[PDB]
Parts: sequence; structure tokens; C-alpha cells
Amino acid sequence: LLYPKLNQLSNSINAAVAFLLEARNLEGWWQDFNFPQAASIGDEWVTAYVGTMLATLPYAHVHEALMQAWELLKIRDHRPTGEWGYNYILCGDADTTGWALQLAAAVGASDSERAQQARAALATHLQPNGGIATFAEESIRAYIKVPDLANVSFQGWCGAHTCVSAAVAALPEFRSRLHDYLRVTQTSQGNWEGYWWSDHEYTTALTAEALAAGGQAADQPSIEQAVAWGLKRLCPQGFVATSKHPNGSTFATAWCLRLLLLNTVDAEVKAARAAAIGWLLEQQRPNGSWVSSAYLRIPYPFDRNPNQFPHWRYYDEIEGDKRFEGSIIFDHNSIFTTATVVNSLVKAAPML
Ligand SMILES: CC(C)=CCC/C(C)=C/CC/C(C)=C/Cc1cc(C(=O)O)cc(O)c1O
Ligand SMILES: [Cl-]
Ligand SMILES: [Cl-]
Ligand SMILES: [Cl-]
Ligand code: NA
Ligand code: NA
Repeated sequence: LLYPKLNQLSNSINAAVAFLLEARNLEGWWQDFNFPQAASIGDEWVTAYVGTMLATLPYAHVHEALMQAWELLKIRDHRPTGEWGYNYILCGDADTTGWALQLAAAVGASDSERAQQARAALATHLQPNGGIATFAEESIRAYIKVPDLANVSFQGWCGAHTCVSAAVAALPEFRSRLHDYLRVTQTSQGNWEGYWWSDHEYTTALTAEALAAGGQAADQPSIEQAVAWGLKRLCPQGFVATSKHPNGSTFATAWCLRLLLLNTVDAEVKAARAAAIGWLLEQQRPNGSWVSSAYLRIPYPFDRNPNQFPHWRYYDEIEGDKRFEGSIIFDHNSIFTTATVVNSLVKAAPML
């Protein structure tokens, strides 16, 4: 054990926590992502996710920040369903609501009236195939005011999503109901593929974690195949290479590192985690952030199969007329990515 590397993990985590606490807005929200001149900037979703990521820290001042985040989420009580959404002006969605319920658990509020109401609302998003859909059709059509989408199918946006199903399965009340859907959606290579995310490491880590938390021996082969996939994804240099980041995605690497925590016996897995930690420590910026790489994609509303859509472009790189559909946006504040990385390092440190 190299005590310098453990001490650098302390210093790295601390610098990231400082960045994240200072990055909150006037009311105290974490904000990230932007749909310019339209849905604008995420707050409820980003705050629920960042708060959940930070729940792994033992620090009293971090717990205080999470208690404040929950108070802010409870003030967002304007939707008749009790759900949360991307930000104030969006309708409710199952993904935001699921992350908000994970944050509620971290602050002892799983049994609160609001949490009970929001969990009940999640049940409306369950699909006949046993997964969770992000949106109710009536709610998201009401929000969207784009003429050429008026009479189009929303069955893509309102279908079962593996990414959101995996996140909701982190909630004990839903884990058993979503089990079979998560099992049957695993690919032949051992990974899962998500709807709103480019990086399969996110959906794969969350799904394997939900199967692990259920404790069923029947699920351990699936978990092990996912870990084997993660080991393949991680380069010897310590990063997951992507088309966009061929020398390593900080977001994909952090999620892969979380996936690899699910096997604590295999020496190759242990060495891969050590490599990923070293690379992440080297990539940290002086302000304690990591480079933004949380790539959120917007399929057409009618598209059930975004992993079969070869036309993705980065919204911020498109010249001239552009639309959100078929484009990828990112966490311009680096809050989403940094929270992800810092969580992965806190969880992985003790397994060095
Ligand atoms: C927490 C979740 C589920 C994140 C996934 C991304 C997501 C769907 C954000 C919600 C905001 C939204 C509808 C962005 C797309 C859009 C907006 C408009 C508009 O605001 O006018 C128009 C579009 O055509 C469009 O695709
Ligand atoms: Cl209550
Ligand atoms: Cl790169
Ligand atoms: Cl797909
Ligand atoms: Na309440
Ligand atoms: Na509409």
C-alpha cells in the first residue's frame, strides 16, 4: 500500500468536495446541463444526483449540504403527482424522482410524506415489460411546443428505459419488481445499454449494483459478466476510451471503477481499479474538478432504439440551424462529472 497514494486520494476528494460545495447557486442548488432558449438548466435532477453521489462522504458539512438539498427538493412541490423533474418548468420524470428518493434515504427521509407520495407516483411509470419509463406521455407532450413534434409518437421517451430502471432499482421498494427486466436486458457481452446516456458504463454499473444489492445468488453470474466487461473496457493506462475521448472519459472511467468494486477477490480487477484511481488522480484540474464528460443525448421522441441511431452529433459543435433531437449535450459546469468521479474514488479507496 502506497501511503502517498492514499493521502493523494484524501487531498483529491477534498479538493473536489470544496469545488462542489462552492458551485451551488443562490438558493443552494447544484445546476448543470443546458437546453439553450428552451428547457434551460437542470437543478432538481442535478441536485438529487450530486447529493446522492456525496452521501458516501463521512463529513458533517457534506451531510449538512445534503439536508439542505432535501429541503430544496421538498419546496419543489408544485406538480400534482409529487414527482420531481429536470428543473421547475419541466414535468415530472421517473429518473429525477428516483435520484431524489435515494437522496431522501441518505438524509433519513425515505418514510416522509413527500417521499411516500413520490414513490407512489413512480409506480405509474412501470411498463408492461417490467421496466420504468422516464415520462408520462400526456405530461411531456403538454410541455413540448415544437410544431414538427405535435403529431409524432412519444413512445421512445415514454417507453421503458434501462438507465432509469437501473437507478429506480437502487430503491428497495422497486428492486424486486424491476429484477426480471434488468436481467433480460443484459447484452451478450455482459453490459447494459441506456436510453439517455452515451456511456454504457453508467447503465451497466447501476444495473449490476441493483442486482448485487438484492443479494440473490441467481444474479451473481450476470454481475460477474458485467465486471468482466468492465475489465475489458478499462485500458491498461487506467481509463475507458471512447470515440469522443480516445485517451479517456472521466465520466465513463468513474462509472467503470464503480462497476469493478463489485468483485473484491480477483487480482486483475484489483489492479485495474488501482490503474483507474491513478489515472483519475492525474486528470484532476487545479480547482478540484474533472473535465466534463457526462454526455446526455436526446433521441427523437418516437425512437425506442437510440443505440441504433448512428447520427449523434454534439450540440455545441453543430454549425447553423440545429435541434436537440439527435444531439448530445454535456455538463458545462463539470458538476455532474466531478460528483461522479469523487464518489467513485471514495468508494474505491478502501479496496486499494
Ligand atoms: C432527468 C432526465 C430524464 C434527463 C434526460 C434529458 C431530458 C429529456 C431533459 C428534460 C428537458 C427536455 C424535454 C429536453 C429536450 C427538448 C426540450 C425542448 C424544449 O424545452 O422546448 C424541445 C425539444 O424538442 C427537446 O428535445
Ligand atoms: Cl413527513
Ligand atoms: Cl481524449
Ligand atoms: Cl437501443
Ligand atoms: Na414530507
Ligand atoms: Na405540445
